[PDB]
Amino acid sequence: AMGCKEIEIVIKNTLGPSRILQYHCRSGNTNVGVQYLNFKGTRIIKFKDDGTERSRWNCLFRQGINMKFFTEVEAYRPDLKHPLCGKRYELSARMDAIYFKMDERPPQPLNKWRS
Repeated sequence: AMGCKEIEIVIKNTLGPSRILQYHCRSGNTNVGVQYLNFKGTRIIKFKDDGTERSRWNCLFRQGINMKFFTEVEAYRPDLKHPLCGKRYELSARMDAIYFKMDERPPQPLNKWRS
């Protein structure tokens, strides 16, 4: 990993009708915002290898209300030991839980939203 790729993190969201969660994903000397979405598919937030071990990026799921629809997902792992570039982190806020895997195949439930 020398040239590498801007790593884009997928915040997936899908319980079904009226799934809405507002993910605040910012860290690592870089700002994005705090957006909600409807149950559609993917919501992709993108960064480059600047938000490394410095403070990486974390997406926190909340809603315009009390904490209610809440959870706390790590968009990126601050491990420079493992190669990124061709890597993608998918956390999905789905019917069951919040998923957490940087894979090529479907991820695993490792976080959980609320409501």
